[PDB]
Amino acid sequence: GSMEGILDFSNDLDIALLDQVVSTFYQGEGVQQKQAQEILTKFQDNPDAWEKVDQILQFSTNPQSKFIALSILDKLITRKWKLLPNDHRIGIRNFVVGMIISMCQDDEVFKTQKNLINKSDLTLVQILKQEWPQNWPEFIPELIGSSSSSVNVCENNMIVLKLLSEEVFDFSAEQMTQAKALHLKNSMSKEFEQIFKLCFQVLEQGSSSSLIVATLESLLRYLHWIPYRYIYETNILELLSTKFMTSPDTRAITLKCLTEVSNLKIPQDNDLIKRQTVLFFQNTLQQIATSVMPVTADLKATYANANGNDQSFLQDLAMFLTTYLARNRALLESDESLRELLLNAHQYLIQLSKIEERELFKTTLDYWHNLVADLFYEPLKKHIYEEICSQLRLVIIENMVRPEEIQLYKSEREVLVYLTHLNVIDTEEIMISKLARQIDGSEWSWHNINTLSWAIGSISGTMSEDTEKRFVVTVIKDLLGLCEQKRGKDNKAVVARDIMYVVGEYPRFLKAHWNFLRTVILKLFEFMHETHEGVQDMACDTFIKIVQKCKYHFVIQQPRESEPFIQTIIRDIQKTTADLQPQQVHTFYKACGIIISEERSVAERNRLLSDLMQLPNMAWDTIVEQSTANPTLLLDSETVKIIANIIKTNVAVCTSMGADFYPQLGHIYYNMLQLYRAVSSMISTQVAAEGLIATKTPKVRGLRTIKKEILKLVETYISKARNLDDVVKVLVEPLLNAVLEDYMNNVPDARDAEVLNCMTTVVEKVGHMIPQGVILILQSVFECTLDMINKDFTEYPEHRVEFYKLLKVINEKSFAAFLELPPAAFKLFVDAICWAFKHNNRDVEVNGLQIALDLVKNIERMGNVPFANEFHKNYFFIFVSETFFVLTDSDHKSGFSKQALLLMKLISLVYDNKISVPLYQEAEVPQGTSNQVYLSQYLANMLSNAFPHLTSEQIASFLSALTKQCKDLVVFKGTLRDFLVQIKEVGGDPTDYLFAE
Amino acid sequence: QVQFKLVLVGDGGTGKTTFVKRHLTGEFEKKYVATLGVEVHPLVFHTNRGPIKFNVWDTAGLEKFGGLRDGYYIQAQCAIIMFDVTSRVTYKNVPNWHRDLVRVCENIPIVLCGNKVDIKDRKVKAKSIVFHRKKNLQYYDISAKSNYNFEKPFLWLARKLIGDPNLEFVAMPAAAPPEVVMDPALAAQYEHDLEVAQTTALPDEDDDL
Amino acid sequence: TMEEDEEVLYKVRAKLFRFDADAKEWKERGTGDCKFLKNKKTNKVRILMRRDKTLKICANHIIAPEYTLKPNVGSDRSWVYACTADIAEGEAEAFTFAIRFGSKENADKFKEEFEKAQEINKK
Ligand SMILES: Cc1ccc(C)c(N2CCN(c3ccc(C(=O)O)cc3NC(=O)c3ccc(Cl)cc3)CC2)c1
Ligand SMILES: Nc1nc2c(ncn2[C@@H]2O[C@H](COP(=O)(O)OP(=O)(O)OP(=O)(O)O)[C@@H](O)[C@H]2O)c(=O)[nH]1
Ligand SMILES: [Br-]
Ligand SMILES: [Cl-]
Ligand SMILES: [Mg+2]
Ligand code: NA
Repeated sequence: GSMEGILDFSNDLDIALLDQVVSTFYQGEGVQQKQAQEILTKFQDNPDAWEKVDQILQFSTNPQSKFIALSILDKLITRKWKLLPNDHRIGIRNFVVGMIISMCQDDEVFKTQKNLINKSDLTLVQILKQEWPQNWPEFIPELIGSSSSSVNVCENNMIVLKLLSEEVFDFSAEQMTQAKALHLKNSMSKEFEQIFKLCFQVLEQGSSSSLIVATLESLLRYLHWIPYRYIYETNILELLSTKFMTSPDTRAITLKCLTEVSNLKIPQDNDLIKRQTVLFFQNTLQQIATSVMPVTADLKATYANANGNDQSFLQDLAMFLTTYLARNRALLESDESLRELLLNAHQYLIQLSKIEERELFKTTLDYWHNLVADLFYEPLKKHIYEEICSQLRLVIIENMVRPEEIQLYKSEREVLVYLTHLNVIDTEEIMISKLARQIDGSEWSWHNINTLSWAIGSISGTMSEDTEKRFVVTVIKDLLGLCEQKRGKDNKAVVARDIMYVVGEYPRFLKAHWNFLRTVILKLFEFMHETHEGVQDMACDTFIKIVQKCKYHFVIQQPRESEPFIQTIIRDIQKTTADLQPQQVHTFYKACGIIISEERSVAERNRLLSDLMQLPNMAWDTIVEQSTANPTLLLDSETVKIIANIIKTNVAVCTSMGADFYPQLGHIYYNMLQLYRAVSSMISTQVAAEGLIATKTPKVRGLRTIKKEILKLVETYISKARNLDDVVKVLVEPLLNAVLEDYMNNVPDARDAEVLNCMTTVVEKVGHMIPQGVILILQSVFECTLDMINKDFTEYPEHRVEFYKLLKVINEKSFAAFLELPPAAFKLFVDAICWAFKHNNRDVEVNGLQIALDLVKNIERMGNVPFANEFHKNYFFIFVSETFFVLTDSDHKSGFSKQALLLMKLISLVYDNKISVPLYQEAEVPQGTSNQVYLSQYLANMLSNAFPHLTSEQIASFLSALTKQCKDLVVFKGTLRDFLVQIKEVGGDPTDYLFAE
Repeated sequence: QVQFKLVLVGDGGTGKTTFVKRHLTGEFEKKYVATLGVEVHPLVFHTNRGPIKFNVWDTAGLEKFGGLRDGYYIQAQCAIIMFDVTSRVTYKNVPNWHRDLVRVCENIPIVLCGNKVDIKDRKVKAKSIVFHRKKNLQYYDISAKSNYNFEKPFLWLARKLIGDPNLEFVAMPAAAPPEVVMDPALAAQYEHDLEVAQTTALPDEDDDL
Repeated sequence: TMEEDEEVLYKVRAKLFRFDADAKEWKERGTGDCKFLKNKKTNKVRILMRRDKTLKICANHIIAPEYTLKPNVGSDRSWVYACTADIAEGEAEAFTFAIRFGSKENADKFKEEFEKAQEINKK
């Protein structure tokens, strides 16, 4: 098309053509917009495009064109600036300053082209970062001088100073060397006295609200770093807290300023400063009460109505009050004349806490947590806040969330527990009266009865046992009445759920009162027959939650009972669980396993485990008979579901019983590993007949589920096993025989990554006791898994993760298995580690770097022997260059800390002389030469080729600092980050690598 | 029509394109194809106050595919900043994206979105996410994959841009669909395309739906 | 909404996919309430499916007598069928659809109701 003409640089630039392309991009649609976009991208990315910038700024009438031109300039200033001759740098500086002053002097352009002026200012600030103050000592005096000549220039100068302060103090850590950041911070600090005088004058002299707002915007940035005396020893505190709070144009920015004032570093022992800290708060809240809204205002309604900037203002007020009071409320607590101020400030927070806005509620909730924790421990404070705490109890109860929202529920519970300790009678009265409002129907709703139930549950354990007993009885009585009142099982189920919820949160009551606990369990068994949605789920969740807390009461013979209640539960288990879904039956069996683990007499525990497992074991025995008689019976989808649900029931009981589960695992183990083999045959058979698509069929996913649940059962047992001698003598050999060859001899798409996970647990727990087993695991899984995952970063994501977890534990527990690899296979191990480094999947990358670290430590342990010397000769420079690759390429930032640690370990090995042989091959360097001198040479050469725009001086200074700092990780990391800044630009100062705090 | 420019910014691989695509077509793209510069797509919601259209500028998060960078933000009326709750670095870069965005767009509604909350191993914990507070950003936990809160960013922005706190998404009108006809000429053609579709497996066969 | 003139014969939660030729892959179109709507003027039964939360239309077509619910190789709880005229995205298009349900029972109930709706549409 015609637009592509701007990309042809052999011709002079048609500005009118550029303006059309830019208009087509910003204002056009679909196909035309997409083409302009690609064209503008290639124009901008042309390394000579910056030469056209002066032409475009002078002769373009499209503000978007000039904006894109300034981006092209910014790319030059931040990256290649130091290549330019000094005369051209002053040229560019002068045309940018000229365009800014020119746009500020024209009222129409100043008003309507704010985008281009702010971009121009940011462009100037990039020049200041390069040139100032060493090649521009008069910048700040001239800016101040130029400020008295015009309101527009003064306002725009406040934008430049704000952006300069952001670039030097807020955003420098990342983007500059430590030495350059220190230089610019000291430079701004040295000239600040002048900057502040101008800012203070504008604030006193007033008039233009747009100038005043921009000055306060720059002040907000200054408050991140300036010393307290500029705030406390001038009239500025009075101005911010009186004049600038009254007008609404300045109020938003002023409140943010006063929040940062509240965070200044300040002397602790000075009564005048204390009075000044009190006074500005007093002034601010007075201006709020008289100019914005009284303490009584309904901020919930105001925020919901969302007129103008009210939402931002109420957020900022919450931020100001919480920040100030968290630091300073003790200044208001002793003086009786400051009591009204302290409670007004808290009453505003109470009103802000009623606003329906999650994130605002969280901000206020963090303050209430701070306050009520202080009232719990600090003497003579609770009585000050009695009426604040009473209102807060209602606010927290009315806002309680389900325990599923873990962080928010945790915070709410903690505040409500502290408040209950401070006044238990007030907490009880509010909860009982909110319950009365559910019963009379005035506040009745599913959300309201759920919220109240969550609140009543959250405070379990805070009352004395007696108070708790009377309260819990009153609440259950009231909810029972409420349940009976209501019509339709929708409503009855909601109240039944909440009864179940509350009872499950009060275990101390249940443990003291056996008859009640028995009735509750029997009632949960009744509800396991209710198909109304949510009820069976809740009956099962409540059963296991009560068992976790009260299990001892199920395992003893309670007086006036024939037997321990666990025997009663087991006897009736067929009848109890008949209407439950499989996953609910598994929770039920898990819960029984928790009870049975309480029985420490071996014979009685084994008998209970036997009785519990009767129904699955009889289903299992009947299936093994048929299945062994005829392998065809297993093809039936119904038989496959029964088998999976037996294995899953075993997994569920083994989860809760761990080491105690062994006799049950013993009953099924050998037939279970024969079933694993038979199922493997059927999957192989089906993929042969149907192709890879077979792996997606319900039949094959059903068979694979049996394999995965078997590996899960064995992994679950071995992870918790106590008798490791039986694991090695009875479990491991048959397990390896059933799973390893089947994994190796399946096509990639039929291999189960769960095999790798199971083997990881085996090596973790008993790796030291099965050295020949670890060798066999590696021979089976290593090359075939590596070939699945070494073509791209995406295929076989589960195999990828479990593979590097398995190499990690083998490298920790049975490093000898890697010594028994032939050299070619040990080379694939090094390749695999380096492959992990290059991953963006953070699980893989992190394991990759840890294996590399542990591998070096394993080699160091061997001391001075052939294998260790051959490791260094063959692989030292591979690890050094691979670690440098991922440090420097900008695509692996998440692993920075472990890349640094690995690189430090490698540099430290040579700097200490802990490597015994020359790292260089014969006749490549004088034969006497130390590894330290060759490492210097190899790295300088490698960095020079990879970063040819760096000087020899930059590279040699970097390597000098790096090797000196290779026992000091935090300083070494700083040197690495300094290097990552300098590779992004030309002409980085080599003295930066000498940086010392 | 009533239209608003929305810029979507954040680190590479956080879910910007996946989130937008889910809203445009309903699909979940599992593959990561890095955006080159910007992808522009119109997106219409039906509200109780009539249709609202977002001109969605879905920008590149990778520095090497950044294209015009802050040139994409010019005349944006609203924005989403996206990070990945499974990747700490992506939350660390939120202040960098916010900085570049507000220098161009000084007074606009902005949603901060922590994507991928469907993933079991969350690395950016609730307690750490406070950047939005002092910057007056709305914050949502989302998942483009589970659809957790996936309407919330656009519902919030629409309430801010229309200036109606009670604005709701409503059911778009559903016309009576036409009659079947069917062509003997395309009969054999239909069998072919149905054969391939029946023998390609539906994705995510372990999901609740 | 344009649903006031219709009775609901069947409602079930489902996920809907469309086959793309270009990429040999299924693409989700929506998840939500799938409804069989009988027009009280014509006695014509359509499928109407809306997305959760946005309530945008992901399926809008007559349950044609000539359509056949086929198994998908990967699922015991899905149907695939060619649709000649779906108006969800606006202009009548042919699609190969797959619809998946929570359970085998919901899939089998869906098929029973879909054949019942085919018989109503034949009259
Ligand atoms: C409808 C329904 C739903 C769920 C449950 C657990 C129940 N329950 C029915 C059995 N329950 C009681 C029935 C009668 C009576 C009585 O005062 O005579 C008492 C209870 N239970 C209690 O008072 C009680 C109180 C507190 C606790 Cl933690 C456990 C039990 C309370 C538990 C009822
Ligand atoms: N688990 C999970 N993965 C997600 C989710 N959203 C997106 N992804 C995946 O994240 C990857 C990257 O998604 P993209 O949308 O391409 O990321 P992006 O932010 O647009 O990337 P750039 O264009 O490079 O900035 C893809 O593999 C998505 O499938 C989510 O909610 N959950
Ligand atoms: Br904060
Ligand atoms: Cl006890
Ligand atoms: Mg993208
Ligand atoms: Na209700």
